[PDB]
Formats: sequence, structure tokens, C-alpha cells
Amino acid sequence: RWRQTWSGPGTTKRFPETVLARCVKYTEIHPEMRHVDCQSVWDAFKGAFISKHPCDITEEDYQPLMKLGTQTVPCNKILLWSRIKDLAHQFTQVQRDMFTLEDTLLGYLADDLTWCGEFDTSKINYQSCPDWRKDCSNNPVSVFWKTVSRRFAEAACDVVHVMLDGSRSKIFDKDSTFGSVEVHNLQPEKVQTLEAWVIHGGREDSRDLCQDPTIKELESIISKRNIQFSCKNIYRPDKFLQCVKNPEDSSC
Ligand SMILES: *[C@H]1O[C@H](COP(=O)(O)O)[C@@H](O)[C@H]1F
Ligand SMILES: NC(=O)c1cccnc1
Repeated sequence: RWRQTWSGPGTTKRFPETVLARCVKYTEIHPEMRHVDCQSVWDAFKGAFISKHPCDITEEDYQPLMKLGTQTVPCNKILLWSRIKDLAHQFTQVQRDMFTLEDTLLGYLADDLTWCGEFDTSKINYQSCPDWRKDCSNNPVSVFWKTVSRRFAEAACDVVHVMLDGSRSKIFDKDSTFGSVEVHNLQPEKVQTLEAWVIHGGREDSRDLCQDPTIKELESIISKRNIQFSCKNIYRPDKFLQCVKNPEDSSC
């Protein structure tokens, strides 16, 4: 038609085939996931949102999928990130012992994808899907990420690291998924310290951004949860990348 139901982009093309293929690839590479039945995972993923009103999705809708995608992640090697997707993933593609959410099976399946269904019908909506702000918060994509992000934060222990973008207006943003979900789901019983890495923009290599007002807000929130807060400036991201990629580099 000339008119779309929703304001957000619609389901990604070939969504069913892509989720299936990503599940196949992941379960072949990661030996602990050998037992996973990819067709079952996809069936669980479909059942969460097909035939459901795309503004009435629940965390319970995703429970069969969460159960099939159960994964033990090394609890002390978690990298959270906020608003600095590319660098965080470049880092874990090189430093293979550390994991972002998108390096887990469920995160990897859904990364950069959009999906929604229609109430009272079995089809996937390839035309449009609800936008979190303009349409509704309880939509398939938003509910998925809230659910898996909580579970990922709950798995963390010891020192948890978070990469933040120092070139942004709000380096720490309380309204981000990091700030609204992950920070409040770290377990004080298990997590000793949250350590922030504030990644500077090009050019500005001097200001101590760990004294930034929003970092101080993060510190206060974390401290009041009985978790220690630590912060480091990455003043020059080029040198940081040089050193991550080649840690024998005697300049590092
Ligand atoms: C969960 O949320 C952050 C990325 O979301 P955002 O803060 O950029 O909104 C990651 O740490 C994921 F684990
Ligand atoms: N909630 C989200 O949009 C999101 C995006 C990327 C990683 N984790 C969470």
C-alpha cells in the first residue's frame, strides 16, 4: 500500500533464512554450542512474536528462545559498551577472550536485524515495524534486547568493563540500554568493580573525561549499589588499536 502501519523500518529481508544461517555458523564455530538444534532455535524465535500484536510483546514470549540459547559466558570477561558499537566489536574480534553481548549466540543471531509480526495472522511484516519512541516500547526488537541484556548483565562477575564514547554529549547516558538495563542488573554479590574505558575522539587527547559530570553520575549510581567504580581515559584510540592488534609491539 501507499501507507505503512508503523514508523520504524520493517523486518529485514530473508529474516528467517538469516537467523537460521547465523545459528548454523555460530554453532559450528563455538564448540560448546554443538548440541544446539538450529531449527528449534528458529522455531522458538518465531513463536515469541509471530501472530502476536507487535506492541504487546513480553519477556515471557522470549523464554523458550532464552532457554535454547542458554550459554555459559566467562563471567569475568564481559565487555559492556554504550554508543560505541564499532570499536567495542573491533576490540573483541581481536581480543578473543572478551565478550560483548553480540558475541553470544542470541546477540549474534539478532545483531543489526529488525523483525515483527501481525496480530491475528501468521506473516512477518516486511513493510514496517513499531518504533520504540514513535509507536510503542513493547515491540519484538526492543523486548528481545531488554531481555537478553538483563541476562547478560546478570551473568557478569569480578571486573566488568564498559566502553564509552567520550566524543558524545552524554558520555554516560542513563537512557541507553547500558544505563537503563545493564547497570541495574549487575549482581553486587558477584561483581567487584565496573571499569569504564572512555574512548576519546580524534584530536582531543588531554581532558580527563573521568571527571565528566555524567561519569560522576555513573560512579555514584554504581557505588550506591555496593560495586566499586574505576575509570580510564583512552586518550588516543589509534595507539590503543595498534596495541590491541599487536600487544608484543614494544611501543605498547
Ligand atoms: C546491552 O546494552 C549495551 C549497548 O546498548 P546502548 O548502551 O548503546 O544503548 C551493551 O553493553 C549490551 F550489552
Ligand atoms: N537495546 C539495544 O538496542 C542494544 C543494542 C546493541 C546491544 N545491546 C542492546
